[PDB]
Amino acid sequence: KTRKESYAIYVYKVLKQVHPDTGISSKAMSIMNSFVNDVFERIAGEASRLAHYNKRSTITSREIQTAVRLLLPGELAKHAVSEGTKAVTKYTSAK
Amino acid sequence: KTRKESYAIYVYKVLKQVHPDTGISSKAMSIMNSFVNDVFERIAGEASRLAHYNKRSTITSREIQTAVRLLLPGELAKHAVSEGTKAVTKYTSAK
Amino acid sequence: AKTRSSRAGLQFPVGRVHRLLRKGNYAERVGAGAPVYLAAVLEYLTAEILELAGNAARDNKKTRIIPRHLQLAVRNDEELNKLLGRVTIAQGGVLPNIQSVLLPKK
Amino acid sequence: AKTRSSRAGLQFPVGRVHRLLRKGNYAERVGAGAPVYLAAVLEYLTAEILELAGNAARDNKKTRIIPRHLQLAVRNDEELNKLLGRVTIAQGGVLPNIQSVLLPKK
Amino acid sequence: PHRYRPGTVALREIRRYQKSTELLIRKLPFQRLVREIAQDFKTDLRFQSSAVMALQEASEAYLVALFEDTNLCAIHAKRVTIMPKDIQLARRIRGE
Amino acid sequence: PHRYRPGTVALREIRRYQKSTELLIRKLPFQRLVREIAQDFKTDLRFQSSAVMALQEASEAYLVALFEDTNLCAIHAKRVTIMPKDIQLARRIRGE
Amino acid sequence: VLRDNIQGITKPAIRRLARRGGVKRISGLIYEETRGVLKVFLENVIRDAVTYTEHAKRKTVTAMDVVYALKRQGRTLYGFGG
Amino acid sequence: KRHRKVLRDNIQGITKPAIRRLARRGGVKRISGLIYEETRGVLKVFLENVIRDAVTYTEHAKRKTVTAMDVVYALKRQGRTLYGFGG
DNA sequence: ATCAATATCCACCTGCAGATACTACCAAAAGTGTATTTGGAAACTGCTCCATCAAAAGGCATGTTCAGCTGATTCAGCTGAACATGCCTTTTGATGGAGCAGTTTCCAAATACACTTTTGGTAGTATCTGCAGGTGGATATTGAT
DNA sequence: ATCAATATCCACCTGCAGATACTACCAAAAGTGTATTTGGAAACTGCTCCATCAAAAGGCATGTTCAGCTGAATCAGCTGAACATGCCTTTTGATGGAGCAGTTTCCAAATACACTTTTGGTAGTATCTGCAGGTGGATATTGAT
Ligand SMILES: [Mg+2]
Repeated sequence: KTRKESYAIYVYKVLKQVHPDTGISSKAMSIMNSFVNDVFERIAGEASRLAHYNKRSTITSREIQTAVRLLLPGELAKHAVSEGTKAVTKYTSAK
Repeated sequence: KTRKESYAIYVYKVLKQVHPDTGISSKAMSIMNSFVNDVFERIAGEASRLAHYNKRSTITSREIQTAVRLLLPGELAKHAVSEGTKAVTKYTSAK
Repeated sequence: AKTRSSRAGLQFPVGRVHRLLRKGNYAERVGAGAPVYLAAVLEYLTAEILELAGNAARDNKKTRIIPRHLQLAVRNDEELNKLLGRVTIAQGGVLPNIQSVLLPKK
Repeated sequence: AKTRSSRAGLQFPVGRVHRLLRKGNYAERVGAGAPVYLAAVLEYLTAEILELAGNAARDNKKTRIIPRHLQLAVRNDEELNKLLGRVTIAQGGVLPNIQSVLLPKK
Repeated sequence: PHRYRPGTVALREIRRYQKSTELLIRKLPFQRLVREIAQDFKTDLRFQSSAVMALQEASEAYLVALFEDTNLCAIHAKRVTIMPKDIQLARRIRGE
Repeated sequence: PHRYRPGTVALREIRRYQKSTELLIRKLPFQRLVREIAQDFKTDLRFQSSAVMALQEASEAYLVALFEDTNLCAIHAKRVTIMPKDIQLARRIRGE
Repeated sequence: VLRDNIQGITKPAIRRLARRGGVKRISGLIYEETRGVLKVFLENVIRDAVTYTEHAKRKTVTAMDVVYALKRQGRTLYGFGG
Repeated sequence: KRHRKVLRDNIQGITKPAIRRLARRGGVKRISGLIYEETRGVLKVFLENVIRDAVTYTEHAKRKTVTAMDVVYALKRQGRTLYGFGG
């Protein structure tokens, strides 16, 4: 009966943004879900630790950013960080 | 002027229990302090995920126990569970 | 009324991300920008993977991405490979590679 | 007045271990026997390693335990060695060990 | 009355299997080995189908990756035949 | 004139160095290397003495452990001499 | 015909994995050694997997149990949940 | 503030003698000539990794001073946990 | 080389398991509005310990000389690959029911808070002591022979 | 063996800096006692999906044959160790100043409700298609001659 939350729909939207005529198997979707959860945890975990080191009660985007820098290889980090900063600005330049 | 906590006094007690005529250098002690901290985090962390996995919002002596079992090898696990159960028992009964 | 995702230009669910942060015990408090930044990052990495598995499906005359496609996309990409270097993709197989010394006398 | 440690017959600080379990946000609530168990476990582990390092201090005619003794202790012991498989003891040194083939004669 | 030379088939096999992703252990034998081993920790246990599938993907990936390293240890020794020592060396260096 | 045979002083050295715990790289030289490398990442940095010291302990421990692995790799290949393909083999197997 | 479960992991099957691993030629002593190696792998994973199960006061090993065990063994597997 | 001498080629400060001592503690008997440069290269990669993370911790704490804690956290991240420095 | 035996590959057909699509639908996150709380940037400043410097105390760089190790060469033997032969274990599918997972219940045990008491850390000033570093003097290892 | 040069050992012996002490203090613990909230075991139960058996589906086990790979033996070139020699750079102890870290003030931003709006998940059912598994003959790779 219970709800089974998953990033499947969002993965799909993004997929459609990038490969509009392309589909994805049940199992490939599962993997993609696993991957977002994984990456979510790694990042969130690292930011968790960051605040604790600095005796801060709050996880801000500053912590998310630093986390991303620690976790991602050179260029993947670079892009991610801009992507993040962008989305934050675009949200702040919004009423 | 904020104080820094350490398990030094307790480490020193237990050293006297097992080796009454034996000293500990402050470097060695620092190492010991590191180890308690490290093992503390490792177990508490294993317990954190345990609770989460099982959708429980409490860390009880039972989550510690399993954490210990996942974390430690063989004879240390056995012995640690003993010592751990023994102390709960004796504490429960003390109140 | 508009969603935070759209407020930010995202497909990934800010509110959800926001929730998962709190109910995850990462800190007592979670700022306003954190779920946004995070969600942006997760979207980006998803894009990057699908992007390349997309190509890899194409490069093998297919239009459905199966796991193999993800595996090729990851293991042929140096940085994705590092980031997932300790992860196993189910039903993904290995890259075609033969040590040269095993190749017959040409 | 009696410390929770003395109620539990522990040398290790159950108050502290509680305070620390809360502050590290491992979960919403931390049960009452949780710090007791874990303080016991820690106390034990430290006794076990103090024990073997003490021995190593003794085998090298020394009264005071220094890092080499914890290193000797830990690395000569299957289980602690495993527990500290990915840990570096500062000033520890290594176990004296030389490989057969490298010794003179035959 | 035709015969392929020692090795030629071996490669053919390699390309075919590096091409594919099917599991290469047979599901039943695998499932029994799980339950046999599982018994040693708890008696009468029931396994979700997918849990036994997880353990297979896990295991085979691990062994295939182990074989690559084993292979490199053989080649390091100036051989092409993998032997137990190669495995033991891979394992020792990985920390197992 | 007296002369120890090649290998004999080497073993003396091994016994000597496995017996002690002192850092084996010189402090100052090592510190500048940390500062060089750090400086190339961020300029106008300072270091707590213990930070360099931590770095040095972490590094000598990493290298020594790598030299055991390297050694085993030479010995797998039936040599007693370590060379870069051994180091390189140890690092791949480890996954670095 | 009686035969150990471990021997159920057959020479061809072992051989097939090696092949996917790019292995060309195989000493006949390998197959036993491989079985020892797989046993220790499963032993390690299942122990933890079960420890989870048992903790849940369950009688069934869920895929989650396995996934979480692999994760902590440092053998994260994508695809079966988590 | 007035000058700080340009830093270059300090990897060469990891001399042949010291590399050889490390190798002895590592139980190594004979060493090929090429090893010394390989080791320098290998150490350098090691240090770049650790310092990069340490420096990230430092910057994040808005500090100009790299602390033992910074290094200790960085080593942990990389699964080279170090005891004895605030670990 | 070619010939032929065997393997791979690419063009075409199609059934259906897997994937897409829809809409009821409906609880449960998510968004919005207002009241309440507190976290951590700021401006100021005490105080530590870092960078920097001259003094003095060891270790590295370099060349030479050759022991002995690596790798090349040859090679004889057993060991693993290829492939024949029938032969028993695995896979696939249907079928009650075990047990996980849904749901409500109510209480032991949790958080919350306020006041009292104890303890653990430091700081200033103290005398105590394990042992590192030195001495010389006794015994063992090593390598020429 | 036979000898001797050099390393190894160890036992005794001050010098001290590292550890252990104590007294005096106090801030922040930690304990303690009601007050109030709720997470989760416990009891009850619907329904997956897991065990299991029976029909159908092919591979793995064994033995014979020998190609070619591994390892042994020999070896000469030449690389890496040992050691003398020349000599500079690291270490270590002392002295202002940058920056970190400890206050304290305070508002901008997060949490806490609570109540309205939707979205995402299920599922039921319908609907659709990408490709897996054939086919056929076309071509490519290997090995005998
Ligand atoms: Mg530079």
